[PDB]
Amino acid sequence: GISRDSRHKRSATGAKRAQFRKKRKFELGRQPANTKIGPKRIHSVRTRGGNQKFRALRVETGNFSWGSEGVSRKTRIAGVVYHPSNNELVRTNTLTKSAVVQIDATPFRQWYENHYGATLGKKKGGAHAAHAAEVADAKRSRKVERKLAARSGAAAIESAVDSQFGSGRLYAVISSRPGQSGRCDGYILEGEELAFYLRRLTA
Amino acid sequence: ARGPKKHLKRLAAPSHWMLDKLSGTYAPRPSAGPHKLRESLPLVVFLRNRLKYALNGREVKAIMMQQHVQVDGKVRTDTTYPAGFMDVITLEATNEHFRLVYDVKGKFAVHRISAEEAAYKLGKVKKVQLGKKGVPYVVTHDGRTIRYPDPLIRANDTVKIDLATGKIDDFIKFDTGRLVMVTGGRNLGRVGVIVHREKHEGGFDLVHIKDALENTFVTRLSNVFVIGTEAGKPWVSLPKGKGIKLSISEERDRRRAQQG
Amino acid sequence: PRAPRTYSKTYSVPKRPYESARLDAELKLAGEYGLKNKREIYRIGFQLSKIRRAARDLLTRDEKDPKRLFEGNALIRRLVRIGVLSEDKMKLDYVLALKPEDFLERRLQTQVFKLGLARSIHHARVLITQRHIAVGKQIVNIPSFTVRLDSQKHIDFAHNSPYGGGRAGRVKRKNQGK
RNA sequence: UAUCUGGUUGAUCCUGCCAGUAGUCAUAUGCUUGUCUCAAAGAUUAAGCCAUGCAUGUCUAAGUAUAAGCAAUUUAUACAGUGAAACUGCGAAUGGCUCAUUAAAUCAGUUAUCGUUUAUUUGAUAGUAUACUUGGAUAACCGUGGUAAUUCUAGAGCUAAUACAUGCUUAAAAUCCCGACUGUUUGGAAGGGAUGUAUUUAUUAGAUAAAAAUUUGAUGAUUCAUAAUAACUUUUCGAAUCGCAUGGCCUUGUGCUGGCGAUGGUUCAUUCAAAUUUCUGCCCUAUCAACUUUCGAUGGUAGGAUAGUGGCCUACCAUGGUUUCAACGGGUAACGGGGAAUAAGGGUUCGAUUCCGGAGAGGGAGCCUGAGAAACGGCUACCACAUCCAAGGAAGGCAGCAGGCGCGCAAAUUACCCAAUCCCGACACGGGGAGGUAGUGACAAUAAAUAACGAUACAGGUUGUAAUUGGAAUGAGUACAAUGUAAAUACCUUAACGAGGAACAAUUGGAGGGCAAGUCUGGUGCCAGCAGCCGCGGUAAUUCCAGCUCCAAAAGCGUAUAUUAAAGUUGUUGCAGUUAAAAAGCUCGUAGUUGAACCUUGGGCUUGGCUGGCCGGUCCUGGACCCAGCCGAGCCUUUCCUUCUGGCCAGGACUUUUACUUUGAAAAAAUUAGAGUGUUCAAAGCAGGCCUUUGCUCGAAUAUAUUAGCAUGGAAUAAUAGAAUAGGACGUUAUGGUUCU
RNA sequence: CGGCACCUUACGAGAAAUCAAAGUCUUUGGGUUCUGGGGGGAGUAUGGUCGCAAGGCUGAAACUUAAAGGAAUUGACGGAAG
RNA sequence: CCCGUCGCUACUACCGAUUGAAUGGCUUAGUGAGGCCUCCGGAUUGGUUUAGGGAACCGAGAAGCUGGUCAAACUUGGUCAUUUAGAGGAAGUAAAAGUCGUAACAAGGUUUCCGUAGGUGAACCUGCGGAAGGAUCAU
Repeated sequence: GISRDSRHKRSATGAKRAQFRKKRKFELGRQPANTKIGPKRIHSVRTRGGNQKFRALRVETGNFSWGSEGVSRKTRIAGVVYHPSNNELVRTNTLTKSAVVQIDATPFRQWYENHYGATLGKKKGGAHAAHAAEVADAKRSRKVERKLAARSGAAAIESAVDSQFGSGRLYAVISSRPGQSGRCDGYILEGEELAFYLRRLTA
Repeated sequence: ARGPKKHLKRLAAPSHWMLDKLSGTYAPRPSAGPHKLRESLPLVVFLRNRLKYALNGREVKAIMMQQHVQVDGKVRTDTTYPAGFMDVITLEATNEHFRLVYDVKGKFAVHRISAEEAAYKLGKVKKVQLGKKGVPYVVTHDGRTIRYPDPLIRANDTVKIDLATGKIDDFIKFDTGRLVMVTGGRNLGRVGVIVHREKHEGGFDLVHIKDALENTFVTRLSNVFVIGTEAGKPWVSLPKGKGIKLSISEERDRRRAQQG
Repeated sequence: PRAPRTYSKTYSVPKRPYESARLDAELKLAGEYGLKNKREIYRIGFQLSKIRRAARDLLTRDEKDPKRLFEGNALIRRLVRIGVLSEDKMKLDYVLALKPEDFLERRLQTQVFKLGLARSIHHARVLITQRHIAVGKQIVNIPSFTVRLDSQKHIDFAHNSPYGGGRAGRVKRKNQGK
């Protein structure tokens, strides 16, 4: 089948190489998984040495992380909004490494209010104000505010991520390789890495 | 090509086994084990070609099936078990304790040792690295893994194995003046003391050694095994010659004087 | 399969085929030694030429060279052992001073003649191939058996040979028993 | 052995070829053949085609046994011994064969995996927050069968596991997060979740220039080892397994505890491997000069795929990459190498083939299982052949062993056996056309018979014989027998038989020259024929056809072909070029080849080493002084020879590049040279030798390899670099100032 | 100084004629380019390439042959001189 | 001594109409077996299993199906290489010296030879420019 040997290629000089031997098993290749978003469907693959690769054909959720304040949460993935290599990967929403996606911000937003006590998005609509008030008015012990008091001040995060929470969806980049590991993990965009990705998405 | 070879032609065998050309087509292929195939000795070779206890390859197999042969205090049932350097072979039926150490001529000399001396061994430290859960360990020349060594132990050093509990009794630090037995090259089998270790970063370091007769040779660090902390105090009973390499003329004169 | 068993020739035919100067000389040398053919001369010629060739290399070396020494004396000791080199001629120069006649003088066929056990040199070869002469306690029937100096004195008739205290041969038994 | 000889002319000296000569681990063939050791053998032309049979299966006390198998009653009514059939496990990816393809490919030597997979072996590694032990199939077995055909199998009835799928069993705390109540100046805390190891993320440890106003491993080098934090998982595994003894504690309950092991199992290391990969090196051809680049060629970024790096593949973007130092193309009667032949040396030709690496199983292609295969004595499909057929269908792959056809100039018995070597298996027990032994074998090589000595007898110079007269010796062969062997044949030993023409009969070519050996006789009569070349034969042929004689080699000798020496007729060593072949019509000129001289010499002193003696000091041999000699040094000479710390080694900081040469390490074994060693010698082989050994004991070397790469001493020879608009070198502690750690 | 040359000699070279280079070459090494490998076939065929063409440059093989040729000696011969 | 046309015989190679023929490799395009991945699908076969008759919904899941991928094989075409046929043409060599002449070798009876261009049965002749390997080293 697909082979990665350099024999069928021509040399650096441009010379065609005469047929040396038949194709070899220890240098084969395989068919791309072409992971989509959908009901989770994973096929395990027998590889060299008896080891196993996990082909993810469809996935819905992945382990996404805040590197800035050290929380990793499993959350749904909506779809790909940008892929650096080929842009039709976005069109058909195919998940590979280094793809930029949108994920629901709620499992992250849940931890923010429990950990810091404030609310993200900062939207000035009526429903958001109701959400904002209920969090800061929640029942706690006496020392719980003092514990939350120490964490106050560092809870103010950069504007671009905070603005995202109003839509309930966060930008992310897939860190894993879905066709190799069987997972679709990632981390949340931040800093100049995020702002560089926003420049073209808004175009 | 489709897998590892399981055969060994007679001419393809290591030269130091002294296997005769016209005995047959094939030679004993050492199994996987503590020592590399080219630098080791199948037990079938030792009990038939050196000790001459077995007259052929069939008789040795019955020997080991009666549990007499012990390598480093443990029974082996594989005729082609790769015994190697400083390995202890005990045949208690004969009341004989062996240690495989090179003669000066580069080959495995038949060296009989005392019963007590058969209860330890020396191993060259290959690497010191931290294992799982923060447990550093040491790999010796025969692949032994000793956990929790002395934190002073580093690479190129020689440790003493109790050969029973698998622990460390003592070790010899690698330094200038250390007694050394060479285990490779054409300087193989020579015994001497380090003079100067020349470091070649990114390559192979060489160990300068002076022999017992003020003979100087230079060899790669990969062949250097420490056997004693200073000159003339080896931790093991050195075989005939004490790693002293002579001229061919001296050997002839000694031969002329010895038998006539 | 099995490792090859090496073999090598022991003689070499001369380049020029018909030269009466060489043709008569080879007849002369073999005729008085009772040699069977010229191969026994081509064998002595080839075997002696390589002895010179070994010595020729060492003389090109600088003296006290341990290869020139160890190899030089080792070659010389072998030659004096069989008597082709005189005991006072241990200089590696007399080895070049050797001739075919020297080692043919060392043959079993030659020496049994000079020890008088057979009337003629051709009768000397006959005593050999007909299994009558024993060197030491081992019967040798090789005409070309080179005799060492220590083996020089131990050449005599075989004890089971009819000429050496053994029983009578086929002819005598048939006739004396007729 | 570092060799030449015949042939142009009336004769000569050349140039030059033809011919002569020798070998071939080189093939065929002609003639012939007595012995011993050893021993190649359908490669060449067809990797052309195959009848027949064999070539891979395997069980221990330690996986599963109700065979309606066997055997005896046994420590046994759960089984117990042996043990077919099957399930399970492992192997079948080795071995053996062939050399078609293949020309930076294979291969060689030498590098890296800080860029990777790895059954097996060997060590290490796991208390993790229904259990007195779980389920349901299923083979073999039983019995209804169908097809002509096969190692085709269809219903039915059971039953089992280290097979298949599940599943608890255990320390102690400790830490972290959430956290009601509470203390109320920030603590205490009831109550919940997380703790081992596997996968995948992300984030933190992963430190080390010496005094003033607490740890931290490895590397030349890392995002390395390891650890932790937040989590994630069609949640890996932290044993529902098998044999022998059966012990100890009594709280005498089938109570609690436990010795040696089988097998299995996570990760690490190791090992047998694998896969890439660094550098330098391959025959002929320019009547092959430009090649590669749509549609991967050169690179970049990102991704996919892979075990992993990498255009290996995809998307996007640049226009790169190779080449007269021979790219690319073509031929190859091309698998590469270790090696072989020939050789004074330098070289030339060969290398299918006993070892190593590679490729292939008719030509392609694609996959299953498996650690390991793009496997062919595994499958699937096509193409080409091809076997049976009941015409529906079914089965193929000898470039494995022997053997059959074709092709050729060209190549063995359808023998025996696991005894020796080793491999595979559950393994002291089975299997092995692997391997060994025998059959054919003038492939080669070693040793080596067909005679010897007398007496007469003439010739003859004390004896060399030439004829007719003998008594011995012996193996060629023939055979008891013993040895030899897995069993035989053979060798060797050996009773008896075995030689006068000792018919137990030696041949192959020749006899003009080269080139050794006739001007002998008869036959033919330019004819037959010979003749490698020159020529011989036209009626006395030194040369044809016959006999006799003689020569060379001898169990061996000619012919043909190819190739090496000869050949200094391929010339680097080492040819020739006025006239014999051959100086471009002549200048310019590029790559290339080659390039004037010149830079610390001399002096002086001290000292180490080995040659000759003198010493003699003699059992050839050993000492200061003495003479020189030949080297190595160590200082001073205006002085190169890196520089500091710990204190000639070890820890740092610096360096024009080389080329060259010493030495070291390497360059597998075999082959070659060569040490030792009486295989009866020898070819060989690495054995062996010892007063005859309830064991002692030399060995089983050492050289050559040679280009590439590594280290090392040196500084002539040949290059290379510096200080000219000074952007130069020192201030070691020069002054400041700028910053950084 | 540079030339174009000439005369004698042969240290030396050469097969010789001859040679001041054709020497310093078996006592074989200053640098470098080109060319030849018995005579014909044959500078032919073919391919390529340059040219308007004529032709130039590059350039075989089959086959055939024991000689072809160089310098000089003697003789013979000359429709050569003395 | 010797050269060349022509004639005979034999052999070797070349050119040559035949858009010649064959073989083999590479390859454009077309069609395209088979596997593998993938997408559904869903013969049957157990229950995560639950139900007053049984409805479910959970798992394994064969054939088949969609799209891909590697791609055998054939057809067409192109190309390269190696063989091979051919009327006729034009050479070469051999044979014996058949026919015509005498070109060369002597000052070869016109000195020869080179390059080039014409011509001629053939050797060859002639022009133009060279050379001496000339028949002159010399006025």
